[PDB]
Amino acid sequence: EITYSDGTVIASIDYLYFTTLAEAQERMYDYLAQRDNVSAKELKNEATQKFYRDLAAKEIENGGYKITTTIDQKIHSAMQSAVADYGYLLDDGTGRVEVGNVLMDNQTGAILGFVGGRNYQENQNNHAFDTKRSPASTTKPLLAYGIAIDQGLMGSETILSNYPTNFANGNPIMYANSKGTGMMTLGEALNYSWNIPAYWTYRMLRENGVDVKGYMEKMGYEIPEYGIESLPMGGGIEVTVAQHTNGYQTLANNGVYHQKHVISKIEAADGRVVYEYQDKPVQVYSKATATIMQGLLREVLSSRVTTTFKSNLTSLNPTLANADWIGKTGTTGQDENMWLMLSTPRLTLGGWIGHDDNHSLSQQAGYSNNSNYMAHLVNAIQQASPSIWGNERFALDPSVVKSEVLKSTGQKPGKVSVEGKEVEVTGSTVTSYWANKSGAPATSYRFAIGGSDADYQNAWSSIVGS
Amino acid sequence: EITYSDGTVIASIDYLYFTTLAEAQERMYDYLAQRDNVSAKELKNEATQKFYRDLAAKEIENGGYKITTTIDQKIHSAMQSAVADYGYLLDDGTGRVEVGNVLMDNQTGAILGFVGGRNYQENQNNHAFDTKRSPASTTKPLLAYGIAIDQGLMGSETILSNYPTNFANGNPIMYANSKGTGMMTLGEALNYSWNIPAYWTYRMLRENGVDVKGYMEKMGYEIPEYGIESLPMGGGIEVTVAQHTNGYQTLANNGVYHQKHVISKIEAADGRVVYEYQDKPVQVYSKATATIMQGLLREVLSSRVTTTFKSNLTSLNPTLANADWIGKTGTTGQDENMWLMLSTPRLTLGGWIGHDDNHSLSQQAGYSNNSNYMAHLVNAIQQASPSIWGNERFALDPSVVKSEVLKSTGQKPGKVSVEGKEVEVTGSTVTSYWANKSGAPATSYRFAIGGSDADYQNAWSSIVGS
Ligand SMILES: *[B-](O)(O)CNC(=O)c1c(OC)cccc1OC
Ligand SMILES: *[B-](O)(O)CNC(=O)c1c(OC)cccc1OC
Ligand SMILES: [Cl-]
Ligand SMILES: [Cl-]
Ligand SMILES: [Cl-]
Ligand SMILES: [Cl-]
Ligand SMILES: [Cl-]
Ligand SMILES: [Cl-]
Ligand SMILES: [Cl-]
Ligand SMILES: [Cl-]
Ligand SMILES: [Cl-]
Ligand SMILES: [Cl-]
Ligand SMILES: [Cl-]
Ligand SMILES: [Cl-]
Ligand SMILES: [Cl-]
Ligand SMILES: [Cl-]
Ligand SMILES: [Cl-]
Ligand SMILES: [Cl-]
Ligand SMILES: [Cl-]
Ligand SMILES: [Cl-]
Ligand SMILES: [Cl-]
Ligand SMILES: [Cl-]
Ligand SMILES: [Cl-]
Ligand SMILES: [Cl-]
Ligand SMILES: [Cl-]
Ligand SMILES: [Cl-]
Ligand SMILES: [Cl-]
Ligand SMILES: [Cl-]
Ligand SMILES: [Cl-]
Ligand SMILES: [Cl-]
Ligand SMILES: [Cl-]
Ligand SMILES: [Cl-]
Ligand code: NA
Ligand code: NA
Repeated sequence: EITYSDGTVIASIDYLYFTTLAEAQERMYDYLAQRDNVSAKELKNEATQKFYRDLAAKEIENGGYKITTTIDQKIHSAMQSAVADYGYLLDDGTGRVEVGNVLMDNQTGAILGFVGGRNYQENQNNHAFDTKRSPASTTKPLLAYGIAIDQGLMGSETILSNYPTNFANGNPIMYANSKGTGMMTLGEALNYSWNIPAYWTYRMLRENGVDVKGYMEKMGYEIPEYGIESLPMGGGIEVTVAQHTNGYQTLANNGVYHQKHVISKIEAADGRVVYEYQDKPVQVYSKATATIMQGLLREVLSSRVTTTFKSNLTSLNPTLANADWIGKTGTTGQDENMWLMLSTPRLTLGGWIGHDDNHSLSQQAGYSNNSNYMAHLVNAIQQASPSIWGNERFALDPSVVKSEVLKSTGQKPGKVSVEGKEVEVTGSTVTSYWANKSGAPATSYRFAIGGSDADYQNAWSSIVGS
Repeated sequence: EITYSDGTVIASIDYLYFTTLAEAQERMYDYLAQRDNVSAKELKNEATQKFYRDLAAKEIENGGYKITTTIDQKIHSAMQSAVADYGYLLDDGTGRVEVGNVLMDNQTGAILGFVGGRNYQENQNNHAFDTKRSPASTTKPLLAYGIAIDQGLMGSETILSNYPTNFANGNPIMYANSKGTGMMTLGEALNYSWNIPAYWTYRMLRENGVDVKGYMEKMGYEIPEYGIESLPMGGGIEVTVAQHTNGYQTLANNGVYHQKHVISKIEAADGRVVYEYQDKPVQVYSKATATIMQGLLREVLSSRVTTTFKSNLTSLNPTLANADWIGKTGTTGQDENMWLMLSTPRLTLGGWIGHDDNHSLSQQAGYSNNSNYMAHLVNAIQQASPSIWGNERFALDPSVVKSEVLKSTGQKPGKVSVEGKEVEVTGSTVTSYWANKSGAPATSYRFAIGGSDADYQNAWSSIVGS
């Protein structure tokens, strides 16, 4: 039979059933092929695969295996009741809205609970484990800003260009209906989720030959082509909620990745271990980088620019809203998919909404609807398991380097030549957090990530006038 | 004894007790003085006033009077439970935060319920009816924008200057730490609650000789000096919550004022009517103006720039959050007082928070704390009386005039004299709602409310940009 993590039987041999059943069958496939001495060469034959897949299914059926899952029964039940009771809050006037959520332990990668969809009876597609969609702007902290910080190419108060710029094909890089503004901090870039700063960040990574793919593959992401301008905005990427939750698990867990899983162990009746989850922790980002990103992602939620989440949760459960929440939102180019990823030090909860056929949601479906739904979901989870989110706080690792930098440039105050006239770059300052050894460079002319000659003249006009 | 609106006995002869008792005594005082044929001259004498004041008190105490209040018992009790249960949500790290609320019937001026403070036992000060504080930016819809619209000087998409400008004394007009930006619609001015636009608006009213005082006095505001630069920002105004609620009642009720009251009737034991509230409706703003303002204040709340209220309420009670809420926040110069005024077509709920000794609150006390508290208050009210808020919608009155104007100038497209070459003014347009006969004028060089020559060249720089 299939059990929760506490031995309680889920079933003998709905989303839960079919999902845990499917994972187990995959594990039984590997075991059975190995048992029967099937080489990888013969395992490539498609008729052989169908046989061993059918075999794996019957072994579970007419066999006496104990399948131990990571599922927390109380927490998963409560998530089902939340989507039953509160699912309808997602419906935004563009048809029935589908949903997928995964709740993951940050220290193990274990999946404690999930939401497969609005209602298994009406639609069986598994939106937590099977559906794959662009993660949109939630790509940014992982693939762009996170890597640039880790490479010591950027710190927390570094300045980026959000000046209008075009893709290679002459099209304006857009952010809803805006073609861009001017220079801005990483903080503002993340809080608003502007697109141009992420484009430049990724361009810079390519220019420095960074092994971006090495980072992503260490987190289990399969991206077929890295040579894409809109990659950091989610272009050319498609992920399940379970896999993408694993990325945010990595950032939340001070940069150490643990592979997601639902099955922890399968035993024969007599105790033989057919399968057991083996942990393989990987330091994907430096502790400095991850803890710096946590600080930035904390302000993403607290600024409330792209999500009402903290307001929604404050009202439902103000004590829970005082835990140390960080998170990032995502919106695809036509409002086809909305993401909201949330973490406390203990747990990450991933969330996607969208339509199965990929037509648009409303403009506010992620900002308001999904944020409100996920507040209910977070509150249901806590009510069922009152300690599970924890009261720990995210905190800068000691290894973090702090520089005093000029707010205007994001770099150390000093002299720079602005068209002939060697100039004293003065003015008010902030602490910038870096994940290298030396911190922030002295100010340069091209002080920002990205920007055209025209842009930099314009910016320096402003700066120079004070 | 004193009774609820339905005749149920409140008490025989704690905020509720002393409030209804004190109002009843003022009424008995008037009645007794006239009964005894005391002259207006004689009633100026201080010893005579005191005797009649004492007389009015004992008359109630000993007599067999029946005082009929407007108070709704279920609603008032539920408001007290909310402040008892949820008042702590106001505490923001600047010490114990005090509070006053008044719930008013928009069609009658009757007060259904109120919150005098956090806890009468601990602090007897009545923050609904007694204490007077600057209403800050909740002054703007009433005294500046409202009047300019009624006077046919402004419409809903009219443009205003938020360019830096100084008071007469040379100090910058501030908005938090901003000295201003550029031109902006009335909508954006209202959603953000910028200060400079209101300054210019009131200046314009002065220049036009508008009887501003006549309006405010018809709503029962007592402002001793109108010649004040910061009046439209709440400088030189101090008001009770009950009185200010009456101002928002006026806007909500399509421009028609009804005097606030808690006492509807006082009867001698034998049936003689000692006092009876007499309704005297007044059309303060035209129906056009008021319904245009309603539309603007709907977006103040829905934009969520200065209050999280709509998010807070959506999570508590999504069906109530779909009623037609409009409102305005306010914040005094040093964060000493926060206001949030809310209306549906049926009710108006005013709220203030602050400290008895007038020291600062936190930056977010109004934006988040008071908004969350008031969402709980509003929800408590609805639970106690499920239909009281109504599902009616605010709607433009038919007498409203609609003009197509340039998004850029807020005036009708046309040729203009731009410091040299006559220019054909083109570009995207919108509907602008006016309360006059002829709607928006054709574009003129000085198209916005306020702005220096310097400002106007700069603006026309961009507009002439296309
Ligand atoms: B990211 O997915 O948050 C970038 N977001 C957007 O580009 C975006 C959008 O694109 C069509 C539409 C509305 C809001 C957006 O981001 C706030
Ligand atoms: B009005 O009271 O809304 C004008 N508001 C402000 O000036 C204000 C402020 O001044 C101390 C500080 C923070 C936020 C404000 O309003 C948005
Ligand atoms: Cl399920
Ligand atoms: Cl499934
Ligand atoms: Cl369990
Ligand atoms: Cl997609
Ligand atoms: Cl394109
Ligand atoms: Cl790569
Ligand atoms: Cl993937
Ligand atoms: Cl590549
Ligand atoms: Cl698994
Ligand atoms: Cl490290
Ligand atoms: Cl917060
Ligand atoms: Cl919000
Ligand atoms: Cl669909
Ligand atoms: Cl330094
Ligand atoms: Cl270094
Ligand atoms: Cl350079
Ligand atoms: Cl760069
Ligand atoms: Cl009371
Ligand atoms: Cl009653
Ligand atoms: Cl006047
Ligand atoms: Cl007054
Ligand atoms: Cl005057
Ligand atoms: Cl009264
Ligand atoms: Cl009598
Ligand atoms: Cl009228
Ligand atoms: Cl809304
Ligand atoms: Cl005090
Ligand atoms: Cl017109
Ligand atoms: Cl007219
Ligand atoms: Cl000038
Ligand atoms: Na987003
Ligand atoms: Na305000």
